[PDB]
Amino acid sequence: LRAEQTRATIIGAAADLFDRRGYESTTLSEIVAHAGVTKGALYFHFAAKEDLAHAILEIQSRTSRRLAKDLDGRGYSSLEALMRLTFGMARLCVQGPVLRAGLRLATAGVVRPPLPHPFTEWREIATSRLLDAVRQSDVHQDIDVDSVAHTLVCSVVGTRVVGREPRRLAEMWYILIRGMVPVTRRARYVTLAARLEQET
Amino acid sequence: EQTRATIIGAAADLFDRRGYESTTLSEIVAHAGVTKGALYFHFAAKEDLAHAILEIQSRTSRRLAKDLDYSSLEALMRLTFGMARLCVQGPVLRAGLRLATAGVPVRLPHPFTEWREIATSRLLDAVRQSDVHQDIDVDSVAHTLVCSVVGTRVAGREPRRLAEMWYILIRGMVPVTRRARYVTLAARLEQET
Amino acid sequence: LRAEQTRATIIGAAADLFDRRGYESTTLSEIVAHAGVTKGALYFHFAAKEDLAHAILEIQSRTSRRLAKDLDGRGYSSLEALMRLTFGMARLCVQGPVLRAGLRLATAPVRPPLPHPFTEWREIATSRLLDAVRQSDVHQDIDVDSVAHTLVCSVVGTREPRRLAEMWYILIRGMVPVTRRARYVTLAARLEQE
Amino acid sequence: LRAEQTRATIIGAAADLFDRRGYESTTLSEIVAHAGVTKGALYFHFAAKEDLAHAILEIQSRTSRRLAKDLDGRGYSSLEALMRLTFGMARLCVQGPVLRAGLRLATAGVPVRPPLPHPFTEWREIATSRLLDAVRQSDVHQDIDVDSVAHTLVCSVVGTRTLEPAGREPRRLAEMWYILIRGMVPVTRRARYVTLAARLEQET
DNA sequence: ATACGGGACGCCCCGTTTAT
DNA sequence: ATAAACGGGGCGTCCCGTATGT
Repeated sequence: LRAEQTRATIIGAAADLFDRRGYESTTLSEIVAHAGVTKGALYFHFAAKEDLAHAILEIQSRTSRRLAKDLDGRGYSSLEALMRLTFGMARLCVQGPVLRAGLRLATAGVVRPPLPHPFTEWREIATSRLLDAVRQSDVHQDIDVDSVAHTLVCSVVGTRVVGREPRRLAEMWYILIRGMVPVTRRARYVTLAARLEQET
Repeated sequence: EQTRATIIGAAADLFDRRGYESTTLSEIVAHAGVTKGALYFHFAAKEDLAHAILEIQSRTSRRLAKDLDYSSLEALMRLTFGMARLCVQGPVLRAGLRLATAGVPVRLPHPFTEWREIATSRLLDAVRQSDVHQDIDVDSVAHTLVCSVVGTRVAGREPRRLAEMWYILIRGMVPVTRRARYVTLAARLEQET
Repeated sequence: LRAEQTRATIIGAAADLFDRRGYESTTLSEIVAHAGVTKGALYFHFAAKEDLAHAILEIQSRTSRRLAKDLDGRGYSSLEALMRLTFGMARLCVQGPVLRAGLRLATAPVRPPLPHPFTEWREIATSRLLDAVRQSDVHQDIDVDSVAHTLVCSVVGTREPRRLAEMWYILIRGMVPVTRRARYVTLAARLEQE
Repeated sequence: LRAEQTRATIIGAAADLFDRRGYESTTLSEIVAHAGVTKGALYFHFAAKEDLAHAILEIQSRTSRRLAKDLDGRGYSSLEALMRLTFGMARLCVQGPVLRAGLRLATAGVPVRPPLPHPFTEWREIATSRLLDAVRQSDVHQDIDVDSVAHTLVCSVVGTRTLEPAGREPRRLAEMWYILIRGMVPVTRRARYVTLAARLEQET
């Protein structure tokens, strides 16, 4: 209402700090200052402050699945999905901090079910989208699919990536494509990555 | 001192488990046997424990790097594997990454742009000596190597992870011939458990 | 209002929480929570948290009267009336959730004019005691107070009429001329819920 | 150290406040204001503010049988002890706000933590004992229902009153005694007490 | 009278120096 | 390495009035 307008602002302003400072070290009032609200306006929306943690993870674990849908019957090859998908994730990290923050909160456990825990969400989404891309040839039917997925996930996670980071993800792809996709396929994809990094 | 190791050992445990920011002195002092005054006399402030943990790491980092004697790519390969073996060998070193993950306050060099700088030096030397193709881009590779060595957890699949990732690096990076040694090498370092 | 039913039931849960949690130990959160009522419903009815404490003392003192002026409706002896009352009043607090609270808030800020219940009570026992002296049931020599301090804790320092009778026994024995102790004691005995 | 000074001061401060204004309704800030200490000085000595109440209750229950003790060495018996024994507590009530807050805490909420020495089933005891021994000294009547009188006694001892002006406190108890004698005491020797009360009023 | 927003503190307790 | 004291917020939440889109 005026309610969501605020409720959002808050998460906004919280996700900014949480990303730049940590759950732990962001003052519950450095938030209510930086979102221009009041303790009690905040309170209506968030009683505890892992009510913020939680609703910030909430969004990430959601809008991930919302991109996983936004490109299927969009006519894409298995890999091309999973790849473009990650530039999608990378898309928003770059613009507005909610996601930026959600990543940083996946070192909190400030994890209680049916909360996402946002890694199986991705392992499984890639352990699948890969285990599928070894179908349309496109991979190598010799590879340990599971092991690559486990990698991909931090590979993604980065280090000042833990930007300029779409850029990084781009290279990461390259390093991974070369020596995962067969000789010929490397075409479609290297170009795919460079173009994905250009605009995403 | 002995008690000085004791305060850190306790501090590092509680840190890597509860986090720095929410580990209180009371609890460190508590879970250490040492008095509060004892604590403060050894270190000036809560952060100084955080410093002195980064110290152990950043130190014994190079203490392992001291074991260059060896293919530039091999040291670097093995360096990984050893480093990972350690980040389990007690809290101290493990808690070092934990403090790195969080808001690092430093000064010490810098936490990862030590590591990444190392990765590069080795890789540059590998390229200097044919083991790695000239027109890979080292830093792109340094970086990704520096990250990927977090995996996902940040629990037996650990060499079982590097090994596998090293392969992917080898497959695009190294010459086609020299490629083989380095793989059976990675298989073998995985067999240090 | 017909839909005062709410205000009845707001005070209902309000009163119960007070004599269990306490006054401020009890929060609006839990009152409306308990009540089965919106905050806003409560604020339309009462103005502020004290207004509920206030609303309660009122319900109490409006039974001090309501019940005192219905004993001296009968043909009663003043000193009889007086003890009659010290049993009625102490029987309500035995089972009234709304007056238990009345007590609990008396012990722990009463809005004027309302006279702090205790002094209300003492000047009533006085009133009646002084009457019974004129009737000659109580000796003409004893300092009327004595009074209401006695009879309060008898709940507060938590079957109990048996203790309330007990104290009459002691009182009657010292103030009521020797002749007339008969009646009152037998009556005090009789006044046990029965 | 003269931590004990502050430590004690705080409890003065707290008891004075706890007495005038209730437990619930006194702030740890009004307390630090009053004892002139800093929040962390108060914290050293008391973590929770229940500690501050439980330590006051203690300092009160302990202070009472220190009067069950001192009032022996055949310093009377049964009624005579019991009688001045009360007057003594009422004597400290009159100055030490710590004792005042003592009762103020029994009536309101006395919070959790082991054990909380319940100040009443304490007194029912000390009294039923002391009284039920003046049956054994025909200072009472064989007929008098001892346990009924203890509950009565303790009850009226608390009185209510500031609901009524402090210092008129042993004054009350004086009357309350008077009324109880008569009711309970052999005619033959009510004397001994009526004097022991009205003199004993101004001095305990 | 609903939802929403508003401040105000209360308590806890935490990371530290003086008395030493 | 003391025991005692120190301020300084953190979070929670409480008791309330201005806008209110069910």
